[PDB]
Amino acid sequence: HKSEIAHRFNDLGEKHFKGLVLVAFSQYLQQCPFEDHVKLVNEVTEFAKKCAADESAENCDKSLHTLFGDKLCTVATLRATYGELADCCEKQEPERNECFLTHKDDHPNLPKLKPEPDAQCAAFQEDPDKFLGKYLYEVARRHPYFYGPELLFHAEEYKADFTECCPADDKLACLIPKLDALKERILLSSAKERLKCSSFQNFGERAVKAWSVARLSQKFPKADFAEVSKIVTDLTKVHKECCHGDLLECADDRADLAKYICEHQDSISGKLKACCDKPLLQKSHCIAEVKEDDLPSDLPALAADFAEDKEICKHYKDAKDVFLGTFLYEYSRRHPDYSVSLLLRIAKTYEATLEKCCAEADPPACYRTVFDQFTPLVEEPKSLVKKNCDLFEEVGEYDFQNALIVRYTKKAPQVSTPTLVEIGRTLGKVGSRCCKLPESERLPCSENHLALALNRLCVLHEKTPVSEKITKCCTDSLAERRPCFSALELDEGYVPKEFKAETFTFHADICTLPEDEKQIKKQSALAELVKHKPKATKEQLKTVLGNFSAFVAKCCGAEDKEACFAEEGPKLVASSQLALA
Ligand SMILES: [Zn+2]
Ligand SMILES: [Zn+2]
Ligand SMILES: [Zn+2]
Ligand SMILES: [Zn+2]
Ligand SMILES: [Zn+2]
Ligand SMILES: [Zn+2]
Ligand SMILES: [Zn+2]
Ligand SMILES: [Zn+2]
Ligand SMILES: [Zn+2]
Ligand SMILES: [Zn+2]
Repeated sequence: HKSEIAHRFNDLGEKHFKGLVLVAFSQYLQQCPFEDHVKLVNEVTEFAKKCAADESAENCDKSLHTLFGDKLCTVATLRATYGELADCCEKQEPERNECFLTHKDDHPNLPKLKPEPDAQCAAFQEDPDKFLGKYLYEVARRHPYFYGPELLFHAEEYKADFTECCPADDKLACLIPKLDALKERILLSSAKERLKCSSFQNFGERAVKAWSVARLSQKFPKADFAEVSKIVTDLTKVHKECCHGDLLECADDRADLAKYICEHQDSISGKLKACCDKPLLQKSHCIAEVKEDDLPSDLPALAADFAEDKEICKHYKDAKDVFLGTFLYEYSRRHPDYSVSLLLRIAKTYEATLEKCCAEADPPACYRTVFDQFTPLVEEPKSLVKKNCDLFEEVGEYDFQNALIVRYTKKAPQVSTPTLVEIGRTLGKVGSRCCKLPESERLPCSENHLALALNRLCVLHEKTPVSEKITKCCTDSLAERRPCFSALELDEGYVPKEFKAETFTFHADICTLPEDEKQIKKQSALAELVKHKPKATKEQLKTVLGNFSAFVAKCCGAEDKEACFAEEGPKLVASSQLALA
């Protein structure tokens, strides 16, 4: 064709086109006001309509990156507000776009979105388009790698939540539990896409492919290797584009893939029926979240092709990519009770066993026991999960989170306290989510979600690097990342942080906060306790923190709260140092 922007506008439709352009620009330029981004969207949209009418018109030929990039580079106060991005604007494509992506900010530290039911219902009623658009903008700048089409889907949930609750009597009671739930899905979804983009960035397209082979094989065990390979190839390109900033392209290709999967759902999975009986946005989303299908009764025995066959070395040499891909496909569809990363470690061990064995005198005898090399790899994460769920079920989320904050602060005491607490708390929510599930679903859930949390830590560490041990675990191997982190002990070369009384001094500020914000304050103190006394046991730390909790409960119950904190605080601060030796 002649004009890409015209083609995108026509296939996607104006609503979704404007939505995706608003998202795209909000992510690149995280600090600009909403009303001003709206004007850039409208200008770009006007251009697209003009081109759609005459594709031969001047500039309609230009690439989407060129058109979007030229637009962002016209923004008022560019050099003052976005000093780093103005530099990018001196460059031509595709350099300019690479430069833009370097400077996306994964921790922009904007205000937390606290919902104001009455004021929001008021702004929703007068102008839904403006209100719904504002939601896209606020989430996108807060999550600069968020999946464009996914955010449009979640914008529709947000709209439905307000459509249900704003006519009702009690607005705040209808709405808050729904918004709190939507927010949990925003956090999860955001972390999932970021891991995909992080994998492209730090490990390449092969790693993303392999991850997707394993996962889609688990979900769609009925599908044959050609079908899984096809979907993976397509899905990889979708996410590559969404991660490279090609949001229109990302959306068009996502829709095509959804159509393909739904045309071939008898061949792919019996669970897709519900998903495929829906409009576009909802269809793609249901497929991405779809439950794993039942194991086929005709799954083939694998020992003959992958352990007993005497020409495996020739198969490995003559067709490395396809023989290994077939193995991962076959083993993954067979194991929905394994984590994706476990499956990837198992494939890596398979490859290594063949490398070793095929260079020796008698290869068949050597690789005969290849499947028995997987056994210890399965045991380690199963033990880790049984152990952590036992602890969670005994002590509950708060104490489990604390235990993890201690565990991780010891691994990396150079990391900032807000980061350690964020990560420890996220790691702790894995228990709440995964330990309740059917027992065969715990390992996949647990490890898959730990991967998301560890990627967050790694992403933060790229920006703010403090620890060579974290660097190594985050960059050496995507499959080995969780076991790498687990194997880290107390960093012995860390110099204990100097004591500062104010760090451990509480005040009546704390009493008025909601529960989770009080917890974060206490959990920050705990982190700092570990930094001061890194060799102190988790049992010593739990006791000391308990004594701080008791102190806070008492003085928040006091008639004179300030005097209580002032009399009692310093004694507790002094005594705490002696309890952590
Ligand atoms: Zn055309
Ligand atoms: Zn095209
Ligand atoms: Zn198209
Ligand atoms: Zn659409
Ligand atoms: Zn958010
Ligand atoms: Zn979602
Ligand atoms: Zn691109
Ligand atoms: Zn053979
Ligand atoms: Zn299994
Ligand atoms: Zn305070």
